[PDB]
Amino acid sequence: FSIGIGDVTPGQGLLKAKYELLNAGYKKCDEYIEALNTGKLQQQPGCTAE
Amino acid sequence: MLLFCPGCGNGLIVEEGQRCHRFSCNTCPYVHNITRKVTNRKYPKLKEVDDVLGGAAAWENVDSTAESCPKCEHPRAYFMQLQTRSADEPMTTFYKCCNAQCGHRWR
Amino acid sequence: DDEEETYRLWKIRKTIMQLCHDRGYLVTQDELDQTLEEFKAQSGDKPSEGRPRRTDLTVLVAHNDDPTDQMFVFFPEEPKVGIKTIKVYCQRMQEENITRALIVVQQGMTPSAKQSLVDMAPKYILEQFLQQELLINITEHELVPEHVVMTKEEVTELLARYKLRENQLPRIQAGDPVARYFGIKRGQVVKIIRPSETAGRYITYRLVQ
Amino acid sequence: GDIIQFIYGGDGLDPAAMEGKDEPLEFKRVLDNIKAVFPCPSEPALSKNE
Ligand SMILES: [Zn+2]
Repeated sequence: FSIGIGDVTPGQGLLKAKYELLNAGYKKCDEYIEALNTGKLQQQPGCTAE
Repeated sequence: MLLFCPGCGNGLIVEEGQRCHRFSCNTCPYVHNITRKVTNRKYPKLKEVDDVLGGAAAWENVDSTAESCPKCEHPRAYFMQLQTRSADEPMTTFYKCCNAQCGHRWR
Repeated sequence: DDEEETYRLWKIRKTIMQLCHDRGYLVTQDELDQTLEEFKAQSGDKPSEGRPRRTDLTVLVAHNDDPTDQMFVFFPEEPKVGIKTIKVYCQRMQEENITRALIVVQQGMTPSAKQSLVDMAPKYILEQFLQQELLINITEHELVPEHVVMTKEEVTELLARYKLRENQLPRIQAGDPVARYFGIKRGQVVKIIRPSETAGRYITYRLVQ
Repeated sequence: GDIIQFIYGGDGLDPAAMEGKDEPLEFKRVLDNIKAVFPCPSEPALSKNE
């Protein structure tokens, strides 16, 4: 019973999902910071905009 | 607002010793006679008025319109709002709800 | 205003009378459910109501053992009680030849009176409360387990069971809210029945000291 | 020699000996064990009243 770097290398589908997810996440983060700096952001009902 | 004497540059004080009030120095006889009114204060200081009328106080302030909750929408919480600090800063709104065994009070 | 005041009056009367019921004095069931509108019927609005005299009550007696033992309840009006008013109460007391009375203060009283409250007489005892306490009955609260004072025979039996000497019992402070509520002096013993998390029950005892 | 408690912990039971969640026994688990160790083929099955 052993462990090597074959047990850690990422496969094929993983790279696609990771790339897809990162792109979507950054866009949504962009959308939020755009919302704040324009001041159009709706404030969450427990705190201020920050 | 503050004043200093043109003649000597120290702060003025307010006093009355004749038919009309006067702005005067304490080191030189320069004085100005106030015939008119000036309109700016030092913003005095008294602490938080919380329980002025605590508890189920009088019912004259009742009102018609009120909001509603997003989750349950039971029949008992009419509106109220409040203030922050002083004469030149905003006022705040809180939506507190309370039946039992929870912790809700929305901002 | 004058409706919150009457609400306070109603609540404090409810609580005081409940306290007297719990000490075991004469009280009538039809008073227990005296509603706030019933109070408004028996007593008018604040501007027409004389605080220092409208709510005074002395019908209570120790019927449980002595119908000839009567007691007093008084509701002073001044924010801080003075020597003259307690002297007026004590001379009224002497005219009625009674040993015990209750005192309620809206805010407080002079320290001179505080000193006097210990030395009226061995035969005259006066118990002081604050309005902001009796506005709730602590005995009704959920964190307060049921206290039951018990007679000399019961304590004799208890400390005969465990071979104790009475001083080995855990203590309850003389000035504690519940003890002061039940009006129990030093050397009495109180049974506590704790509500278990389950249907079971636990019992414990404490000595007033 | 002054009392702190009249009985240890209100129950008198020992915290280390608790097979349940602060209760000394799990009834369903003790019953099933009895059923599995003592199969009594001869005896007839019982009814609510019996
Ligand atoms: Zn000058």
